[PDB]
Amino acid sequence: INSMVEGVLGINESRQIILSNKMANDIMDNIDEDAKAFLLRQIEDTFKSKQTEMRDLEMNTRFFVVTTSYIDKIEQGGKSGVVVTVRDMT
Amino acid sequence: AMGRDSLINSMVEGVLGINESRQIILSNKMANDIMDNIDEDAKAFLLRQIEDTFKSKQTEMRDLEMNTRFFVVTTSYIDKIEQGGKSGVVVTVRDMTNEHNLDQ
Repeated sequence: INSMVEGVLGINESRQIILSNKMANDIMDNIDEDAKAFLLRQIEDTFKSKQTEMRDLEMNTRFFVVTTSYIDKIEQGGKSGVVVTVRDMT
Repeated sequence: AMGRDSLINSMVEGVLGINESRQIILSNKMANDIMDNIDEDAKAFLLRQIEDTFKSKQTEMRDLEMNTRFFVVTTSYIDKIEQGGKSGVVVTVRDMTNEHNLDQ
């Protein structure tokens, strides 16, 4: 876990997390409710747009670039979803 | 006319999920397109980056040319990518040729 590791989450149509790495777990435990709501909004937009959304989530003293991409194809445990990647730019 | 999306340039990254068995367990259409059109050397470079990520267990970023276009590939390690317990790598591929304006 470093600012050089990206946070990754996979989320299915049911809004269940079906995969995550340590860095995503860490990011989620260390961000506030406003940032979480911003993230949720971006995820919801990606389900709708069905394309890639890329947004800055500027914190106080921290700066993340959040990418969310729509996935139509999942082997087991999902039909569709969104893959979230979070890069700490600071 | 003007609509809700007039100011949006519709961008798409390629996404692949790969388990311990080196099987693709998830993908989007753009990644499918990449894979259907990829040369053998580019495929080996992609595979190599994935292999390096299984080893490093952190995020790798590399430039990859495919059919003259400039891609940036990011690969990140996932300790448990599926419910059965396999680790994996999430691959995201960004088209930088599309980012640029040289085709105008």
